[PDB]
Parts: sequence; structure tokens; C-alpha cells
Amino acid sequence: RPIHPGEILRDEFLMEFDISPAALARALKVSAPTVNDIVREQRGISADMAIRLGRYFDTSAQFWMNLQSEYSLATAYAANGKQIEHEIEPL
Amino acid sequence: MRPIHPGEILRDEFLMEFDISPAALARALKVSAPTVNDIVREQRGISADMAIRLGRYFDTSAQFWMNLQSEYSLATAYAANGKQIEHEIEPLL
Amino acid sequence: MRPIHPGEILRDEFLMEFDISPAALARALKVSAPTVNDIVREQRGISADMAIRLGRYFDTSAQFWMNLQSEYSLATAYAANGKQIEHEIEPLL
Amino acid sequence: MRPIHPGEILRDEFLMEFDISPAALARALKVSAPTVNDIVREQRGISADMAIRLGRYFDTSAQFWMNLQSEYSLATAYAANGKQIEHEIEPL
DNA sequence: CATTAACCCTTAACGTTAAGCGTTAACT
DNA sequence: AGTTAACGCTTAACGTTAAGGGTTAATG
Repeated sequence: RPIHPGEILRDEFLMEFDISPAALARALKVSAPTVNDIVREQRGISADMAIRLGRYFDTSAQFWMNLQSEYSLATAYAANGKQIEHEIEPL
Repeated sequence: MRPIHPGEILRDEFLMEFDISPAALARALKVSAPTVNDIVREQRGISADMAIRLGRYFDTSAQFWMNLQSEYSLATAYAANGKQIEHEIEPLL
Repeated sequence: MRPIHPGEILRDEFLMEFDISPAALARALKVSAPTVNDIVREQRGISADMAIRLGRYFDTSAQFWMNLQSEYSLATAYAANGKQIEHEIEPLL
Repeated sequence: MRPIHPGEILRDEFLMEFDISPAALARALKVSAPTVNDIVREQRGISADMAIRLGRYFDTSAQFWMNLQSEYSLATAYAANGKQIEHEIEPL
């Protein structure tokens, strides 16, 4: 239930089109470990990257961004979620 | 029109709508006063641990705050390198 | 004999023992802030240069550190595809 | 102190002793011919992997290899940086 | 008070640099 | 054949700019 925006790039744009991380940052005109570290589930999706990524693969920008925010949000919960209702229950 | 910072929302639809204050709103979420204000001043963004805190406290889907941030972020990466990117990258089309 | 990042050693025997931070130690070694913070979070490794600054400051042999990094990489490699490597290579006997 | 590439070792006291040639070794180890040879020539080091394969093949500890490389790495950092690091740092 | 400009720690994303790979195609 | 360019991919380590966050203080 936390899916990295990475896994999605790899498991379906890279692999589908048989593009390498090295070749992708070459198209995106960003450096090599930029695209590689997002692929490895070690970096996230900046908004500069979701603009590049969406431009290339013909998708909306938010699509990457919302792939991110579900990853970031899943990860704040299950780290501190219940330790927050026991903190703020108000309205 | 496009860039609108999630703070602008917290004032105008939640604080301004409930006669609530920042120092007041820090206390509820159980975080520091300078973090609620700096969002409200529009000099800081929504983190996920934040959006969970505002989500729970205003009976809001946490995905709504992060989306307010989601867009405001893209808005300003366009218009800062928007024309740059569109020139550097040709699609897979 | 099992996989322990050297970073684990750094906080559990040194930082916590002498009440120092990542940020404070990095200033004392003359490296930038995440060069020490990343080792502590078990996300970067002890390079020779890092292993020599660590030696000096904490009056230890640099070998000490480079062997905590030796063990960590070995154990990482093995099982990642040890046995498998044992299952590809006859020795000379 | 003095630096000694782990190649020197695998060559002098391993590959000369047992009449194995680099491109032979590469095979038994199931690794490409330029890794073993680039290690012999002293232009590449022993990765954590290589250690394990060389150690397996030669009935030694993968440690043994990494320690050779720990020490070639150290002696090379020192000297190239040794002094100014001791000078810009003060212990406790 | 409630709000701020002070710092300080930690930490994400970026471009550089450079090291280990295998693949290929030379040479020796 | 063995030895080795010379490609290209991956991936580690670094300084750096800059973000969120809680101290504290100054302010209003």
C-alpha cells in the first residue's frame, strides 16, 4: 500500500519501452543518478522531475506528483499515524 | 491564474472561517507555533506529517492538503523552468 | 558476523556515548553536514578518507572503521548471492 | 604505510605460484576477462563480490581480500591527504 | 498573549566525479 | 588463444543549496 513512484517508472515505463535509466535522464536532460536513484526507490519525484517525466512519456504532470504524495502520505502514517490520533482527536 | 499557496487556503477557508488563530492552531495539532505560522505566512509548505495533522483536525482527507501542495509546487516549477523543460525534452510520440 | 552498518557502530558506541550530534561531528572533521549524517542513517559508507578522519577524532585506528565497512559489504554481498557464488566456482581441490 | 595493490598479491603470490593466467582465472570465477585482468594490472580494485569469488576459489577468507584492499585504500588516502587531515582536525 | 526573526539540526534532491561491471572489438 | 581498448550502464561518495522543524528570543 505504499507504492514508490520509482517502482512505477521502472515496472512500467522503462520496462515497457525498454529504456534504461541512463538513456532516460539523457532524454530528460538531467544527470545520471538523478533518474537512477528515483528508479531504485531512493529518491522521490520533485516537481521539476514530474514536469520532465510527464513531458516525455506523454502524461499529466500531477500523475507523477500524485504518485509521490500517496507514497509520502502512506509513509507518514504507519510511522506516526496512530501516534497522532492519540495526539489530536479534535474538530 | 495558477500559483496559489496552501496557506492562502488555511487563512481564508479554515482560520478566517472559524475565528481561529495560528498560535491557536499550533496547539491543536501538537506542533510548534513557527510551523503553523510559516505555512500561513506562505513561507513554508505542507509536509505529509503535516497534512495528516491538518487532515485529522479539520475532518479532511489528508490527500486534499498534499494536493494543494502538489499543484502549487508544479505551478512554480513551470514558470521557473517550464519553457526551459519543454525545449529540452521531446516526447515519446 | 551478521550485517551491521558501520553507522550503527558510530552512534551506539560513539555519538551517544560522548553526546555529540551528526551536525557537530561533521564540523569537527571538516566535512559537510550530510557526509556524516548519511553514514549515521545507515545510507552511506565509510570511505578511506572518512575512515581516517574518524580515526583521528575518536583516537582509533582507521583500520577499525574500514573493517566495520569491510564486514558490512562482505555480509551484504554474501547471501545477496553468496552460496550461489559458492555454487559457480570449484576451488583448486 | 607503503601501498601495495591487491593485484601485486594475486599476481606475485597467487597467479605466478599456481600457473594460472588472468584470462584463465576470469573463467573459473565466472567473471569477465577484463575484471580479473584489470585487477592484475593495478587499475581496478577488489569489490566485495570479487573478494568472495577469489576467496572461494583460493580457499581463503573474502576478508583476506577485502583487508588487502582496505589497506591499499588507506595507504593511498593518507599521503595524498594524510597530513592536512591531521592538521585540520583536533581529537579529544 | 500571539507573532516574528532570529539560529541550529537534519535531510531531500541535484550535478559532479569516478569506480566496477560486461560487451565488443581489437591487438598480440 | 590471451591481452586489452573503448564503449556504455550502474552506482557510491561528496559539497551544496534549501527545505521542514523545533528551540528561543525579539517584537506587537
